[PDB]
Amino acid sequence: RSKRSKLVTLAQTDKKGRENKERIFDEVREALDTYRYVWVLHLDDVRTPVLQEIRTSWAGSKLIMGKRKVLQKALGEKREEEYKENLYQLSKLCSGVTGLLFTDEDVNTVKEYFKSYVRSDYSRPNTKAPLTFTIPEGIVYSRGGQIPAEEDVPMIHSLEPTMRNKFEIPTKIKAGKITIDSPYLVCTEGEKLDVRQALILKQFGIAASEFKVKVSAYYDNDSSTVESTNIN
Amino acid sequence: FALPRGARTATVSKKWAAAAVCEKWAASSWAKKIAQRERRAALTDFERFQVMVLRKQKRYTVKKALAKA
Amino acid sequence: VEPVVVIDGKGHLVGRLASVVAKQLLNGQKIVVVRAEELNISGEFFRNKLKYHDFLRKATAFNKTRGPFHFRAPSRIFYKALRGMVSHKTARGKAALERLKVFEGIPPPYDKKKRVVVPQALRVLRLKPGRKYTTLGKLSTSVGWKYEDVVAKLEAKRKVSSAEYYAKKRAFTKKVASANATAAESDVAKQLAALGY
Amino acid sequence: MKYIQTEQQIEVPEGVTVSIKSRIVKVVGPRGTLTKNLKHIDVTFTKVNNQLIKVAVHNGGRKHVAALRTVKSLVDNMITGVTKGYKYKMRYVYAHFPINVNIVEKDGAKFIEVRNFLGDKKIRNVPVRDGVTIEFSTNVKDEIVLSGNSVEDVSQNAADLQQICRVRNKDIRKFLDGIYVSHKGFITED
Amino acid sequence: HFKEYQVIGRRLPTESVPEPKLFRMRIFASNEVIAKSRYWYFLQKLHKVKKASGEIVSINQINEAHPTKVKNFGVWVRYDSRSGTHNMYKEIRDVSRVAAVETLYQDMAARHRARFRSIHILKVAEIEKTADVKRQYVKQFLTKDLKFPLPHRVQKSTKTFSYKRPSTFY
Amino acid sequence: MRVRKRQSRRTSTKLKEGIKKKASAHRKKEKKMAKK
RNA sequence: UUUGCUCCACACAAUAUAGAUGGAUACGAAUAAGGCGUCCUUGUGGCGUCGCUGAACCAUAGCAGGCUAGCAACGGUGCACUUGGCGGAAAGGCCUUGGGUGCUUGCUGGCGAAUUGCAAUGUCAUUUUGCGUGGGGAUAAAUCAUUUGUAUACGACUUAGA
RNA sequence: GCAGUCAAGCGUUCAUAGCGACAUUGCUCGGCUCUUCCUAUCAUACCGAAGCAGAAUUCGGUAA
RNA sequence: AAGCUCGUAUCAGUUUUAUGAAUGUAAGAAUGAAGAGCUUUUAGUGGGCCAUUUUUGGUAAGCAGAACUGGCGAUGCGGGAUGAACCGAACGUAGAGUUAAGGUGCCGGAAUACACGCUCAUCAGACACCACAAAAGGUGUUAGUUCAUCUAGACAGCCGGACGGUGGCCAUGGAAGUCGGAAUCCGCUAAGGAGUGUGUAACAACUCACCGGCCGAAUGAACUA
RNA sequence: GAAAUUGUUGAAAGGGAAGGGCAUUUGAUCAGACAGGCCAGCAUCAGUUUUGGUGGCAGGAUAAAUCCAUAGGAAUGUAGCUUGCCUCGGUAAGUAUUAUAGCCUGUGGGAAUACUGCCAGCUGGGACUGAGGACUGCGACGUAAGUCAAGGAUGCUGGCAUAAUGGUUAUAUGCCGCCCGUCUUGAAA
Repeated sequence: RSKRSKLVTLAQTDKKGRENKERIFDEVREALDTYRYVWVLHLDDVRTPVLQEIRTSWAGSKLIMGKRKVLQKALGEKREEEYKENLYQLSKLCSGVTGLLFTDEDVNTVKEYFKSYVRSDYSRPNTKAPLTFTIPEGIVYSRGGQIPAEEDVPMIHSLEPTMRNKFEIPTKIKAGKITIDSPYLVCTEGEKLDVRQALILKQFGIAASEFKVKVSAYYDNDSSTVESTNIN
Repeated sequence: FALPRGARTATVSKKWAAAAVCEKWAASSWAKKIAQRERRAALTDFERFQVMVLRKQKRYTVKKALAKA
Repeated sequence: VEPVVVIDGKGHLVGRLASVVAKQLLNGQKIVVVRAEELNISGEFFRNKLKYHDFLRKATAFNKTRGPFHFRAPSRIFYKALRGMVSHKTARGKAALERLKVFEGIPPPYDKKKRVVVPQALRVLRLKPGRKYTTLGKLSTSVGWKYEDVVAKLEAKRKVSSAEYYAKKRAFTKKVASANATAAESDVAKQLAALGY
Repeated sequence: MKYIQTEQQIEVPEGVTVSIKSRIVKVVGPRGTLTKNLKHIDVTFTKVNNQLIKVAVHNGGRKHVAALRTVKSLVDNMITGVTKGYKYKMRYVYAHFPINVNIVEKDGAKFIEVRNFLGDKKIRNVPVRDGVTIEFSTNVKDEIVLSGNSVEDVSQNAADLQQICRVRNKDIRKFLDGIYVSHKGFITED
Repeated sequence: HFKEYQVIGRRLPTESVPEPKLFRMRIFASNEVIAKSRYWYFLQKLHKVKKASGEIVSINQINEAHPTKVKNFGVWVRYDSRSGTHNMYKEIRDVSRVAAVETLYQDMAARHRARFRSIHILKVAEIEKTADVKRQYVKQFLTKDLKFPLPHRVQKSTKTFSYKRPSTFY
Repeated sequence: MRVRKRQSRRTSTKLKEGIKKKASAHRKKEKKMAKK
């Protein structure tokens, strides 16, 4: 007794367990013999319609993501446990995030694509943002110090407790509008970010940090070798 | 002392004698105090009278040792 | 063993303390509990206070000058705990109680005198670690007694004088313990050893 | 299930030193010293390597182990209390009547006078604890800063300062007036 | 204090049915007479027999095989309650089977208020390999080089008055 | 505070013996109800 | 009051004892901690040691403790004179300055004990007194009666008067 | 309250030997005066909830 | 009480075996006893209350009728603190030993025994066919049982994704998942509900359920005691 | 010239009852024997009983164990060996069946002891009791005569010889103890 009661809930979606992980196990292994080459992507973070943009970019080649430890034991961890010959040389190289790309295409077409592909995204924690920004010292606006104020709407008064408590910025509301008194800096150019700093830049809708999706290693079926390519 | 776990009697006797915990026991003040009470218990009345006389003599020399410093 | 027996009723347990004093008497042994205030009971404060308080609620309805005399003083507070523990309406009782003496704090000639304890009523031993007890000094105060402070004051000062006495003592002891050690290995000595002493 | 050994690890940084006999704790370091009695708690401290401290409960029920973790928390709070310090920023808001907060020193008590709260002739006197220092925020309107070493001193004084300004027999929704802890933090940010 | 008994019975040899199946079981009791009575009580429940229909053929004290080696026992117990009867598995670290069932009976009375007449000891087994020992309070003592103190010791007084103010060091 | 009245733990002899009669009444009911 | 009353000394009777019969032998605090010894950076400090019972420690040998001969050492102790300091919680006692004075079983000698008949508490304690002694010391109030009226059923109270 | 709807389980196995809680759905001898006590408090004291703008109030908590 | 026989084989609140549809018989079965039968006549006596076990009826619940059985009555004593029916107990006067029921902190005679456990109670509990308020509530605590996850990384914790058809249809001033009425479907994945709550007039924004990233051993749910 | 009831004198007791029973202290008072009595101590005995010490056996798996000899195993893994990264050598992650710790299981051997039961085994301590009164009996030892613990206590020794036993009595103390008679009823009341 005297234990934490788990927050009881009535939502439609349920857990997956080992069933889904075995499906991804079988899908990776059955995609290995079919497709020629395997690219292991170190895509740190991705907006979901960007991945759907990647799926709609080519339907032929298959992209399977998911748990690292599912992909490790599907491809092969060591010398003894391996699907195909010298396949474990790349599983030792994939460290962080999910991404893995089966392909039946040209090598230089793929590496041309991912070097040419870069999209504007939100600035992240532990990465520097290339903007030095201060919020104006009158009424704070929805876009917030990026566009002319006459083309902008003032922020919703309902999210001011989020600004004061969670984002730390000193706010008070006067006649339905959020107001600060002095100009307040949040980030400066070439400087490492905190969690809350990225959340202020997110809330003001500022997407001023580029995202280039990267790959680290590369496989060949017939040559029985693993190639390593450092592009960003 | 160093004893491996679950040691049978012979192993206990091996490490018992090798570490010499019996002599380390007899060296301690605690065994000397136990032996002290046992010595006083089995004292004869005449031997107890010897203690009477010897404590009188020891008292004399000790009282002379004091009242000097 | 002695004519009188002075108990240091500190960190004790009223009950087990009284019960070990009670019979002690009936058997004709003179006894004098001291440092009563510092005495102990058993159970989160409030607990006891609430307890006593209900006792402090019992009075001879029609004439409350006649009913249960409610005593505050830690002494009396612990004389009633020992009283009702002895056929105190008979003669053999009155005669018993009469050789009992409770003192809140330690006055003379008890001060300058050895003072024992009662293991079987020692809170430290009896109680289980981490279990609220309720000192006696508190309960008393928070119910009527009004000399908590004084005693305190008069107690601190009673120790000092005590300390110093000691100091002087530890010294004279050392001196004797050193001389003795120097009397070792002297026929006589040597011998005694063989006869433990 | 009555644990045989339960231990926590109090991590000691470079600047501070921890001296413990029985259950009284020194935290001597850069900003100053802090002391705390813990003889109510019944634990055992162990210094392993002059930079890590091991609290210990042997033969403890769920109630005794629940005490075991709170020692680690309190001693650590003294450590961060000396290394980083504590800084509580209180912002006071008013609708009509300007709240007038000042520091007075009558008989060496260092009181905080809270005047004119909601148009009130009563002059609220808040005692200042030994080890908490009060300054006002420059260039920011209506802000009082509470800073010191102990968490209890700073936070209880912050609680006192906002419980004297109770909106009495009125609305909560309509009357905003009061003093409020806007930010709980440290003196030295890193 | 207990004793283990092998008690056998084979419902008295009559005409047309010679030498029946000799039903053997191990019974924990204090003496031989109680063991015999408990055996008949169990036989009436395991199948439809009676005390008068059979005979005790052999009663034998089963001494413990190695009363010097500390074992890790697992005891399957079932017992009548305030409600219906129910199974229970308690794990006991002890030297002998007699001593382990002893600690069980006192624990069953202490935590479940079941007397001697309620408890049906099903099976006492040695758990040979550790990390198969299920209960955590037993696995608590199976750690490597276990060094634990006994803080706060009581000193048992022989008299009423002491002259020390006792020191509960260890 | 004004400490309110405490319930007794002295069971009077009328209560104690009446407890026994009520108990044996519950038996005679339970033996009859067992048959149905 | 025919020196009545108190206080010191020894003296005889009595009267009792909820119960002497070697010694009530003084740190404080903590208990998941302490005591003592030593040392130093003087500290909630290092190093050593102790407890696990007062089963201790101090006192303890002499006709219920006599009489004497010594030897060794400047000790131990009793008694009464005595310099102070200390003690207010019921202090009523604690240490100390010295002179005298017996005794000492520290060690060694010489006398005396018995017949209390094989045991009979075998009386050695401490109160409360009274009668005697031989020395000090100290020189009353209260009640009734009268009055008073701040009091008053009567008592009681407050007063007043050589 | 009666009847039904669910229905944790138990029924000698067990839902088709049966009992079955909270809900829910069906229409419908009296009085004068004093002392003491109880709280199950009308007021006075302090609080919590309430479209509680203020005032006024409603419910609730501690409280004899 | 008196007389006359046999002092016996005259029997018994009992068991066994057999005969039978808890009661019926017989025994050259057992065990127990020396107090048996027959006349004659002479006092007192002619209520019941309590409880246990069978059994038939009953009901919110108590219960009501028989039979048989104890107890009290004509009976002291030990115990249950106290006492009409509760536990013990073959009453001359004494001595010694041992016990019954009940007990062993002190009152109070006898262990502040020993051993394993459980309990902290804002008036605990010592109580008793474990009977009444009693079915439950509780983030008190200790044991269990049955299903679950888990080094293909368990629970907790932050960090991120949490998608496009799609602002699905009616609704209506304005309802984009989140005032409401009905299905509640497809695709894309590692996974994302015609949407779990906060929110705006409407959107937005946040949240979780679902995944994924570091973190590295246990944890989760439903019941029983 | 009784008792009720009262006075005086002497003793004693008395904190919201008294008188009563068992036992004793205390105070008061009294009886004999002394023309062998009162109280005791020790020894050896007998009956009932309580409490220790020590020896011999016998039973079970002819204890089980331990211990020893042999054959296999895994470990909370032992020495060694390999490896990682550091405060110099500690730790950690593999091997390694014990090598420079040990443990478990199996087979065999020769023992001890616990527990249980018996001895018409021995040897102590303590308590209460001594009834009967020439001899018969049953016995034991003794070569026999005789002796004895065998059909119930004798032997030795001491104090006192009266208030020292004990009694009566007033009180104290521990424990117990409804107010009798009647009449009711199943009882109490």
